[PDB]
Amino acid sequence: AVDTAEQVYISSLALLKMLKHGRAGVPMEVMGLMLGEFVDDYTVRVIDVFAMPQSGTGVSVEAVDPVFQAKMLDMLKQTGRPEMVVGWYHSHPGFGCWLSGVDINTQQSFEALSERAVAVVVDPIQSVKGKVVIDAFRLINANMMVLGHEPRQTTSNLGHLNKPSIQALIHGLNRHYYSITINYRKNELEQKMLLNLHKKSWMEGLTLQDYSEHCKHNESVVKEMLELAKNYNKAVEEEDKMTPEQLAIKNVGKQDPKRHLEEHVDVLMTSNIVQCLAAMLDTVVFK
Amino acid sequence: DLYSRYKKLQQELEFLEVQEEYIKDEQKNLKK
Amino acid sequence: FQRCLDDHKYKQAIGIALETRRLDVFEKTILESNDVPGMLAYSLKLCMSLMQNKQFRNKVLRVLVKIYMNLEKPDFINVCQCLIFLDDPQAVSDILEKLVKEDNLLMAYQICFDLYESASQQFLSSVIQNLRTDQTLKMIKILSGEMAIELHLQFLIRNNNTDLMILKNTKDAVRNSVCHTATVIANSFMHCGTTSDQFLRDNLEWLARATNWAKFTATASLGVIHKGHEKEALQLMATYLPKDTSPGSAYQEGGGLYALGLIHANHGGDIIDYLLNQLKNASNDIVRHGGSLGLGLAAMGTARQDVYDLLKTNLYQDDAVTGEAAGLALGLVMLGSKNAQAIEDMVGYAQETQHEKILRGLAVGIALVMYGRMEEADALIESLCRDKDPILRRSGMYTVAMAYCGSGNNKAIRRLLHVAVSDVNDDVRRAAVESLGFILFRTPEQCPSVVSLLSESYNPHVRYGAAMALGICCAGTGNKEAINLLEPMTNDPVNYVRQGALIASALIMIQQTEITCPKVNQFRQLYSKVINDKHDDVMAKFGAILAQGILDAGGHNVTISLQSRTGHTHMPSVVGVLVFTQFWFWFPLSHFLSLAYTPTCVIGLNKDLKMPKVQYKSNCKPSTFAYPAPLEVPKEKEKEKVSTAVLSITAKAKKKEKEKEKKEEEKMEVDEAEKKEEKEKKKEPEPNFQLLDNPARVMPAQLKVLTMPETCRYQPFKPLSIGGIIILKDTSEDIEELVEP
Ligand SMILES: [Zn+2]
Repeated sequence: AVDTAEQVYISSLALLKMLKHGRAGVPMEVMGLMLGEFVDDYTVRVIDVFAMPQSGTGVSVEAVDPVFQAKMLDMLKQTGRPEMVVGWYHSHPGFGCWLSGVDINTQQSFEALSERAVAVVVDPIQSVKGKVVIDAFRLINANMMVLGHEPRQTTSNLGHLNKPSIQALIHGLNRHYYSITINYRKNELEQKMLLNLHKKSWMEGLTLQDYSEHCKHNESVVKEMLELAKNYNKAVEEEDKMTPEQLAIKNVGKQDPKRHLEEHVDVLMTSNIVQCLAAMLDTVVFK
Repeated sequence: DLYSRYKKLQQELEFLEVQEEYIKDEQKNLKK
Repeated sequence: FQRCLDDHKYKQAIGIALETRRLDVFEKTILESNDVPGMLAYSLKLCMSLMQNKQFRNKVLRVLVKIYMNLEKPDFINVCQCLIFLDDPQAVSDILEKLVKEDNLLMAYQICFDLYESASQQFLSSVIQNLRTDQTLKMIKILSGEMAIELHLQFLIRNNNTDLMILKNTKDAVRNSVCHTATVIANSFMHCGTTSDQFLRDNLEWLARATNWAKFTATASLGVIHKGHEKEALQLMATYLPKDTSPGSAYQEGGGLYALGLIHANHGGDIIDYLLNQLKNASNDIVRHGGSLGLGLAAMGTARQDVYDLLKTNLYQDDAVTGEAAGLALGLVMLGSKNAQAIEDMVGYAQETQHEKILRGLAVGIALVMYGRMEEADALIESLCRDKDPILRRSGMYTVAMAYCGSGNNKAIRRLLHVAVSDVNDDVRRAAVESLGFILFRTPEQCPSVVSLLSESYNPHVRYGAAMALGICCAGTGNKEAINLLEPMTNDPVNYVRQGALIASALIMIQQTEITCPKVNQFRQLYSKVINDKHDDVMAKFGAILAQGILDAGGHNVTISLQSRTGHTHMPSVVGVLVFTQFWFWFPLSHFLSLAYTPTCVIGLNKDLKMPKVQYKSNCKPSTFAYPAPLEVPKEKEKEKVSTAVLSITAKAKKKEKEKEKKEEEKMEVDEAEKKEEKEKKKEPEPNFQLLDNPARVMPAQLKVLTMPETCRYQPFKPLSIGGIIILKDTSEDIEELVEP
């Protein structure tokens, strides 16, 4: 009767509440709760997230307001769905993810009340480009000091999802808390409505951008393509046995012969065909 | 031998039509 | 065709005759004049090897058996090469009752052995029903396959070549990690079917260190060691009952029930009823695993209804942890069934549940409910691939594997690999490129050519299932082109694809010495290197310790082959290998590879009990191979010196000292000598005529180069060029020398 390599399901609606509320209070380490359902032994899901009003103390047990707790829970019972809290989260701007000394005390409070009460750490200002620095953790006992901490078992999906990173194992990993895996309860009718509604253009699909800047851009490429063709003349008529496999490798420069070549030929091709093909269709369609 | 050579040419021909297919498919999907 | 009759060469005639689908022209070319009546032996292999369709294949196969019955002697090859494909139960029972009727119990005794080895479950259960419709009780046992098991048990208890120290040199290098499970799966593999208990005896406190699921795995390993141990195993694990081990340990009693299933697989008896009555009276959770895994394993391929009913109400408990237990066992009892209710209830149940363990157990189960249907699955094949559940798309990829086993379908390999490139989840990309070997294992020439470029992809998941595709397509051959591909695969940066390269390397080269293929000793020390390194990954070295257990499995005496002896394909060796690949999601599924451990033996049992001690030999071409000596050479090295490089005035000082010996050595006394070429003398007159008794290990390579003693009078019955079991044609008189330990 001990832990495994578990799994955490977060909803798509949760994640947008997470890193918007973190981006809102970017200097001041925002705080919120995590509301889901312990579905079995070693998977867990969370469907919903609401925030917390911020105190002068910061992320601690005192920022948990019990009168804001029960009143917010009450007005979610009759509208939407009532369920149990399953954890909490906070924002660490200046660094990626690890439980601090005040973070570890408020984890003790919830794991004594609840079953496991998974924490979540989100860095909003690091999570920028195409990846999110979000991680979830769980506090481990000191009673298993003569036994295997992280009591994992019969599975081969522990070596995936992260090796324990050096900036996180310098803190209480892996002798105070352990990491836990995250994948997304991702479904159709939410995937397609976020795809098709954020990036779409209907009447733009047959516009013209007409010709005063299009045919001007047809001058804008050809001119240096002339000079780059003269540079293409230079290397090909050179053609000396200067050990030519070494002569090609000592002058890689993202440069003339093929790299700075037909790339332009592609852009001249794609711009003019899509222009002229849309021009012939508008004559066809409109009378 | 004159019949057994004929089927072995067919089986290889069916095979290396499949391998030229998905490599042409994979190279398309690899550009993305 | 009359010109092909005027040819006098009729293989030119038989080409067009099978092109235009005409069959009286087929019959006349073999019932022609006396021009090599073994044209049927050409036509059988022609229909065996390169016939794609099955619609007229049986028709050509049954117009063959018209001339086999019209041939002089009926028995020998025609039944187990044609009728088991043609699956006629009562045709076999009647003509074998004919063979008993003329008092010919010598070759009917042969064909029952060859039937039990080749043909499948429920074809033998159907014919033995029409048997009983004595020497009749003699052909009950050898068609129920009783005494074939104990002689197979007799072979492995006599022969045992395992080095104990190899597992000792891996045991001491195990730290406080969970590599204890990796060690107890290793010795279970290389003592499988051996009934040898020493590692569960001597380091017993070390075995009690790991816990809480290794207790489940280790007592499951105990059933692997006692594979095929019919009566003696039930009284053996009449010590470790589901009510006498511990009231606090359910993992002990749960894995005990799973160990009974591992022993009595493909064997119906009271143990099906015994395990059924303890799923009636069951404890809470983890008695219901090894009960259900054991019960579905003993009832595999039986299509038994009463066990199938309670496995449904076990499945509809909606318990989280027995869902993997129920869904695997629900497929095993309906293996190759193509039921209406089974597919519908399992694909129905696969959406309203809210876990995915329950999906992964039913993933393999609905893939395994259909088996070798070859066209009859395509409505289900298409429906599982279209759905938005990634596990259910993944399960459809296992289903198109198991329905098209051993067929060169272009429609398979197109559709199976189009999703391998295109699909967005990575787990379904693996099970796509893991299904490559299941459909191409019969012709191993193609699998190096098609997976080599997929082994160099950009994501590791394609590169993982590329490696285990080599492990299953080329099963136990000395291919060496797959080995040529696996050399950078085991040197990958990513850890788990190194793991898969180690395990696939262990599969390809079981029972192969250095002279068989040169890369054996390269990889054995390579296994030793990455298991004794301290700064490698646990998951990377998990495959290394498991590669130790595969490589010497059964004391170099069993092998793995999806292909069987007589051209037929195994149902256990296919099921045993693919559920073994589900060791990512559940480590205790690793015991199922012991189902594919087929023996490497020849036994000359001629009567029911009479195995005479007959010495017969092989004729290996320049030298010997086969089943080497253990290696006890740890080290003893010495630093002992640093060489004095003083090239000062010493140089003239030593030279005038050598002048001082030219007065002392050659002028007083010197004589000492030794003899050459004694050690060269004994090497060249060597054998390559090594006689063997008949418990006889034999490599599947050297089946063709062994020879009966023609100077001995006792000759066999079947052409002795292939391993398994044959009977002796005992000629004269005065038979003695029976042996049983
Ligand atoms: Zn914090």
